[PDB]
Amino acid sequence: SHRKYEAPRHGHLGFLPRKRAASIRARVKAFPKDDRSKPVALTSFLGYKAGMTTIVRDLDRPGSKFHKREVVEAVTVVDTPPVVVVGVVGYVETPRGLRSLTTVWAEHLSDEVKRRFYKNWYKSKKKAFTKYSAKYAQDGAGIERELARIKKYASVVRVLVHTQIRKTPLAQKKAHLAEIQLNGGSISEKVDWAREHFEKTVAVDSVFEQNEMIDAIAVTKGHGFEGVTHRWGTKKLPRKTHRGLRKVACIGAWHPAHVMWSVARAGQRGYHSRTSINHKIYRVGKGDDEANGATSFDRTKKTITPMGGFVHYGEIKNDFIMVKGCIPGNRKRIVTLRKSLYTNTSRKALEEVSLKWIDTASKFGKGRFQTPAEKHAFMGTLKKDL
Amino acid sequence: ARYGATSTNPAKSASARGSYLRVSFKNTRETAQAINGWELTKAQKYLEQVLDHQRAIPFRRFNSSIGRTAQGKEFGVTKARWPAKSVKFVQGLLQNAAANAEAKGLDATKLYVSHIQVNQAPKQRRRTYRAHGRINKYESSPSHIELVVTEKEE
RNA sequence: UUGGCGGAAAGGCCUUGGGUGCUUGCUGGCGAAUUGCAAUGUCAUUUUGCGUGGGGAUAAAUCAUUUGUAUACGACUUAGA
RNA sequence: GCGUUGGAUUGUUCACCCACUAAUAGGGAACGUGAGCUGGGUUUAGACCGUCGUGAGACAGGUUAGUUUUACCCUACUGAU
RNA sequence: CUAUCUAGCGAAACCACAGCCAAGGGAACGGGCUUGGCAGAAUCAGCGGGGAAAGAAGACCCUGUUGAGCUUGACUCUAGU
RNA sequence: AGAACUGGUACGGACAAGGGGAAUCUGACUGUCUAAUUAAAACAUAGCAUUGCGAUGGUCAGAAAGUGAUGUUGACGCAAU
RNA sequence: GUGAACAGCCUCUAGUUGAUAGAAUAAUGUAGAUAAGGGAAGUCGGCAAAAUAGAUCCGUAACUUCGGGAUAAGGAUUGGC
RNA sequence: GCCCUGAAAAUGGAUGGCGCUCAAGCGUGUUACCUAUACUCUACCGUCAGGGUUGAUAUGAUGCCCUGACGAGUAGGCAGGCGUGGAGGUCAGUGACGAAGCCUAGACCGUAAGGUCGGGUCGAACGGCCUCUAGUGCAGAUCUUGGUGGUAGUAGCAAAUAUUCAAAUGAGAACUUUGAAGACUGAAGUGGGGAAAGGUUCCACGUCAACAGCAGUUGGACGUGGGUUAGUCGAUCCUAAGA
RNA sequence: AGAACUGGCGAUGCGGGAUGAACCGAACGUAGAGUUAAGGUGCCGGAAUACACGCUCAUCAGACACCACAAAAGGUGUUAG
RNA sequence: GUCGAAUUUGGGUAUAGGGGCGAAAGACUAAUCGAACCAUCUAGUAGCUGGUUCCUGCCGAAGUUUCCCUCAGGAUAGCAG
RNA sequence: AUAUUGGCGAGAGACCGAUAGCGAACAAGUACAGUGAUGGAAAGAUGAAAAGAACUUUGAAAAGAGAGUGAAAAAGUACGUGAAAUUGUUGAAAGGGAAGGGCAUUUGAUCAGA
Ligand SMILES: [K+]
Ligand SMILES: [Mg+2]
Ligand SMILES: [Mg+2]
Ligand SMILES: [Mg+2]
Ligand SMILES: [Mg+2]
Ligand SMILES: [Mg+2]
Ligand SMILES: [Mg+2]
Ligand SMILES: [Mg+2]
Ligand SMILES: [Mg+2]
Ligand SMILES: [Mg+2]
Ligand SMILES: [Mg+2]
Ligand SMILES: [Mg+2]
Ligand SMILES: [Mg+2]
Ligand SMILES: [Mg+2]
Ligand SMILES: [Mg+2]
Ligand SMILES: [Mg+2]
Ligand SMILES: [Mg+2]
Ligand SMILES: [Mg+2]
Ligand SMILES: [Mg+2]
Ligand SMILES: [Mg+2]
Ligand SMILES: [Mg+2]
Ligand SMILES: [Mg+2]
Ligand SMILES: [Mg+2]
Ligand SMILES: [Mg+2]
Ligand SMILES: [Mg+2]
Ligand SMILES: [Mg+2]
Ligand SMILES: [Mg+2]
Ligand SMILES: [Mg+2]
Ligand SMILES: [Mg+2]
Ligand SMILES: [Mg+2]
Ligand SMILES: [Mg+2]
Ligand SMILES: [Mg+2]
Ligand SMILES: [Mg+2]
Ligand SMILES: [Mg+2]
Ligand SMILES: [Mg+2]
Ligand SMILES: [Mg+2]
Ligand SMILES: [Mg+2]
Ligand SMILES: [Mg+2]
Ligand SMILES: [Mg+2]
Ligand SMILES: [Mg+2]
Ligand SMILES: [Mg+2]
Ligand SMILES: [Mg+2]
Ligand SMILES: [Mg+2]
Ligand SMILES: [Mg+2]
Ligand SMILES: [Mg+2]
Ligand SMILES: [Mg+2]
Ligand SMILES: [Mg+2]
Ligand SMILES: [Mg+2]
Ligand SMILES: [Mg+2]
Ligand SMILES: [Mg+2]
Ligand SMILES: [Mg+2]
Ligand SMILES: [Mg+2]
Ligand SMILES: [Mg+2]
Ligand SMILES: [Mg+2]
Ligand SMILES: [Mg+2]
Ligand SMILES: [Mg+2]
Ligand SMILES: [Mg+2]
Ligand SMILES: [Mg+2]
Ligand SMILES: [Mg+2]
Ligand SMILES: [Mg+2]
Ligand SMILES: [Mg+2]
Ligand SMILES: [Mg+2]
Ligand SMILES: [Mg+2]
Ligand SMILES: [Mg+2]
Ligand SMILES: [Mg+2]
Ligand SMILES: [Mg+2]
Ligand SMILES: [Mg+2]
Ligand SMILES: [Mg+2]
Ligand SMILES: [Mg+2]
Ligand SMILES: [Mg+2]
Ligand SMILES: [Mg+2]
Ligand SMILES: [Mg+2]
Ligand SMILES: [Mg+2]
Ligand SMILES: [Mg+2]
Ligand SMILES: [Mg+2]
Ligand SMILES: [Mg+2]
Ligand SMILES: [Mg+2]
Ligand SMILES: [Mg+2]
Ligand SMILES: [Mg+2]
Ligand SMILES: [Mg+2]
Ligand SMILES: [Mg+2]
Ligand SMILES: [Mg+2]
Ligand SMILES: [Mg+2]
Ligand SMILES: [Mg+2]
Repeated sequence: SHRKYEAPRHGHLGFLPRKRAASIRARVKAFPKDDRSKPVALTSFLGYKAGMTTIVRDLDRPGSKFHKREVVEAVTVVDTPPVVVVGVVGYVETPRGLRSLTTVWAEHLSDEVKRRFYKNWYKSKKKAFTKYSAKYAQDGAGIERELARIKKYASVVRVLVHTQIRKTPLAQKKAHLAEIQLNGGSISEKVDWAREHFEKTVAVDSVFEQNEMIDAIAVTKGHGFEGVTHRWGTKKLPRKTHRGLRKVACIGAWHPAHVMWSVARAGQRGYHSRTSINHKIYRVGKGDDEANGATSFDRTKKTITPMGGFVHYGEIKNDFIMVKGCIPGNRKRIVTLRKSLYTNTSRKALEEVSLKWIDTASKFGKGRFQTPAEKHAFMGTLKKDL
Repeated sequence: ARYGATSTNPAKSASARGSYLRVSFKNTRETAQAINGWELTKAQKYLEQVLDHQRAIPFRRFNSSIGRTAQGKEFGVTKARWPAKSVKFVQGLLQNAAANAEAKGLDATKLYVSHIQVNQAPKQRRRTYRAHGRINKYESSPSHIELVVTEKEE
């Protein structure tokens, strides 16, 4: 008989299976549609989630109860040092989909990216790309032949880039290598851009700008095996329930005489690939710019790094992307920031945000001070120093 | 005497056996199959490493619901264990067979485990007490173990 | 051997030049038998191994240790001459 | 496609009313669903009442109290090698 | 504290044969049969849909020319008086 | 028993240790029982009432007895409700 | 010793240090806890839990068989020196 | 007439499926073709029936032979046979130069029940035929007794706060002994004695195969010994309900 | 649910109706060859994508009895009267 | 819940199976109680459930009639050898 | 003259042959259960003879490997034979949600007859 009281199902069947992602770096499964009139540019970027903080800004939203008023907003900081271009892949269209025709690599690959090709780097003889780099012996005839093939074919061009983890506080030391689609016309010009940028760095400001809507693609934080109550949000069973209450009472009707795929079951929670869209960039800050965390309203000469450092991450010393709100993945995780797949004109996008103040109080507690100078000014002289 | 079926040269072989050994027949079968065909010194080193938990005995037949380990990868399995008691009994028999080979004057460096078989000895029966005044069996499954090491020839 | 084209799974298509063999286009000389009155009467190509020569290149992965962005165990993700 | 509720009384399905709501549609799945629960009711044994019966006892009448066992197998499902 | 993994130890229930579905027909709700869908070793932790799962020759109901406890001017007797 | 002083107004500092009120049904109360599903309103109870009996007796045992219980009793008693 | 106390808690004499262990810290459990705002809307039902609690002082209703109800209810205080 | 509307149900699904549109649909007609354990013909088996042949070298007239037809089968009936224990007779049967039994994807006979042979194993008996006889043939009976699996190295060995370091002993020590430390029972004890009950468990020496659901060098275990001393403590005596 | 007659199933395989106790065909010793029954001959699948005259286009077409359903009423759909 | 009296309890003693004992639940009477346990009568009876052991050959049913305290049975006729 | 599942002494069998035959072929009315009345098993076989394995070697040891005894150790007191279930090893083969079966042939292996 019927359910006797209607209620929406628990969870989204489109995010199935709730299994562990096959990689710690979530795949970009779609790049922006290519507009072959614009200049050649990366469609995405690689960064590392540093942490969260809060900003204050005046809201520019006519008709709102908070128009021209100050609002406090959570922001996520993504450490984004320049990525190194080390390769270029050509993709030909086939009746079976896109197929990589060939890949041309840079002549010199740094140990950062060479470590990606090894499970035991320290005891290896580090032979990776040693025979390939000889293809640049005298004139690079083989390299130019492969690039000519990419131009003659390969309706889609993607560059191979890798992060510079040595510039992050992470202990990993093994770089993240990814394909980023080159948008901007003239497949020939895409290949020329890739070849010229071989062994060269691309900074995050050449890809993203202030107020832009971007998408964050990352593997969520892992939580291991989870019961249905927190994995799917099902109702806790009553206290009187024998055999436990963090369960789904009826996992199926008599017929079909099978548990169905749509029934909440205990299993892995977290560590899933997610692609969350429409996160507005609030800052495109630069590592070389001391007073990274300053605004035109604050002027306090401070970097984005909170007092004591980003908890479990470290200090931001590179270029960084501050997006509004939160993004999937935990701190220290590699994230991919990609340009929006559509042209959003909604007055939520297209809003020009100007930060008034960025919180740099310690996130290791109820941080009361923005700067060590401010802590000294409030507390006066202490016994050890100050 | 009267071992299981063997196909080697008895003049180039040395045998050892232990009967009614109070050690798990299933664990000891897995242990014996782990070293079946191995060179003698290699097998002895491997059994010592198993004792040290550096390598494992792959459990291939008697392995339902045992548990998974990374040390089974070298044998292409996920289920492996470290049955120390079975390993110790097998080491005792390997040492006995090596001693018999040296008494026979065989080349100790050419010795490999040419045959090793474990079958079930008579069960030693104890009792266990169950709810509502019931009694069940609590038996051991002891092992007969036999092995012969032979000189590897061409 | 000259050059060109072919990426949809191209792995093929075309083309230059000389060399060599055959040519049933035509006309001769020699041979075939006994597989006994037929017997698929063995003619193809698939992989593997070995030996003889020539040519070429001179790593990793796993276990163990280690990390916690991971985790019931496996697995994952790190580090280590 | 999408949603179709919060409550008072009653074990209740049903009913009824209060109230919100865009709406408070109807149904099935062994009258879905007890090795999922619960056990208020029903539905053993204790007990009380009324009617009936000479009586033992009866009542699809009322009332009160009344043990809810097992998965480690196979498959299915969820995750994992 | 378990569960979990390991060393040692080591039972039981249960078991025709076994174990993927849909529909059909069929003892009128199939794991097997028919027609389709399909289908790739070996597995770990969970799980309670199904095995019309286990537990017990249904205790309800009916039948038996089967009882027993109990009752009464049933039939037939009897201690006692 | 009292007073001053004292403190991050804490102080039966852990331990230990009544929730309370307004009513209805029901049994007076304390007590008792279905050991292993029912502790109750069931049973008992004091109180009330009825009944039999003066011993050659009432009530009740025993197969029977020169046999027994009440009875080491006697109606303010014993026996049966 | 604390304390009203053969309570609980700690200790002396005496006795024991015996319950298979090691490693991890998933789900679900068992046992023990906490929780913003609301406060029984949950449920058959406040089941479970919470709240109360010692002592001193004050104050204590209906009703009543005059004995009680009664720790009714409801307030205050408590250390150390 | 065909088609359409009328024409709504619950897992996804059924002209059997695919699929089919001058059909691979519907109505109708004509041929060819496919194939049942049916029909025709032939062989072989058996059954039944009708016959021939005691005239010889003729031992199988229950024999041999000729001819025709027939063959489904539960419950059930009958017939002819196969196999087992034992019995009378016989083969002057087999056998320690290997009986019986058992094993044997080795061989042969029989439609079959079964029979025969080879090879291995083994060690003391056994068989063919004519008859006699029965406690004579198993897949079942929630059969009986015994044995053995899968489950499964699985469930689990989680109450009683708790262990740790070192040395000694030993083949071997989480568990034995000593020392050290940390804890607990906290006198209504995890202390010291007794009654019932047990019966040697007490104690020493030796000692670990089994038992102590891990272990064990330890033990209430195993082996061997030692040990319980009364005029006064009990019984014994008294009587109680009662016998 | 109950009768009549016959034929069947039970007691029965075989070919066909996909599947099915009963329908159609046909009943059965072991084989060979031929021919057929019922039913079929696009492919599954043995066998004409045979021949012939028409009809039908369905945004739920139809597709062989038993049999696994559809009606009244309607339509310048289209066909023939 | 109760915890100083209808209190708890040891030992001795009495009551024994249609009997005891029962502050009464058909409770208890050695895990046994709406009649204990043990042995025998007893291989109790069963119109009821289950099973019923080699091969082949030939024939081959009935579920209908009448009667029955008969309706899950039998006798009788029929069908069969 | 008749009876005689008890006692004592005898002779027998178309009887049973260790799950049979008495419950008991054996330290069987035993061990063991029950308060008790009572209930009540399991359990025979080395070999002619212990000739029951001296001695060596590995092991802490049990034991193993040799040696030896014996007709045989394919008889080692866990003892005649030594089935099946179930199991180890070896060898052969097959294996997309069971397996097994029938007809037919291919392939591999194996084999009789002439
Ligand atoms: K009764
Ligand atoms: Mg609904
Ligand atoms: Mg959430
Ligand atoms: Mg419960
Ligand atoms: Mg913080
Ligand atoms: Mg498993
Ligand atoms: Mg487990
Ligand atoms: Mg137990
Ligand atoms: Mg018990
Ligand atoms: Mg239901
Ligand atoms: Mg259920
Ligand atoms: Mg249930
Ligand atoms: Mg229910
Ligand atoms: Mg109830
Ligand atoms: Mg009742
Ligand atoms: Mg009356
Ligand atoms: Mg199905
Ligand atoms: Mg159906
Ligand atoms: Mg089934
Ligand atoms: Mg199929
Ligand atoms: Mg599979
Ligand atoms: Mg479960
Ligand atoms: Mg189920
Ligand atoms: Mg029944
Ligand atoms: Mg019954
Ligand atoms: Mg009758
Ligand atoms: Mg009667
Ligand atoms: Mg009362
Ligand atoms: Mg009770
Ligand atoms: Mg109770
Ligand atoms: Mg009363
Ligand atoms: Mg005091
Ligand atoms: Mg709260
Ligand atoms: Mg609060
Ligand atoms: Mg409140
Ligand atoms: Mg409510
Ligand atoms: Mg409610
Ligand atoms: Mg209510
Ligand atoms: Mg409560
Ligand atoms: Mg008060
Ligand atoms: Mg009051
Ligand atoms: Mg229609
Ligand atoms: Mg067709
Ligand atoms: Mg036609
Ligand atoms: Mg004749
Ligand atoms: Mg016949
Ligand atoms: Mg006999
Ligand atoms: Mg023989
Ligand atoms: Mg065989
Ligand atoms: Mg002999
Ligand atoms: Mg018999
Ligand atoms: Mg049998
Ligand atoms: Mg049978
Ligand atoms: Mg059975
Ligand atoms: Mg049995
Ligand atoms: Mg376990
Ligand atoms: Mg437990
Ligand atoms: Mg404990
Ligand atoms: Mg100590
Ligand atoms: Mg304590
Ligand atoms: Mg203490
Ligand atoms: Mg002692
Ligand atoms: Mg032990
Ligand atoms: Mg031990
Ligand atoms: Mg020792
Ligand atoms: Mg002793
Ligand atoms: Mg005295
Ligand atoms: Mg019948
Ligand atoms: Mg028929
Ligand atoms: Mg059909
Ligand atoms: Mg024929
Ligand atoms: Mg065809
Ligand atoms: Mg019409
Ligand atoms: Mg009653
Ligand atoms: Mg009988
Ligand atoms: Mg016939
Ligand atoms: Mg019947
Ligand atoms: Mg006997
Ligand atoms: Mg025997
Ligand atoms: Mg008894
Ligand atoms: Mg024997
Ligand atoms: Mg012999
Ligand atoms: Mg033997
Ligand atoms: Mg076998």
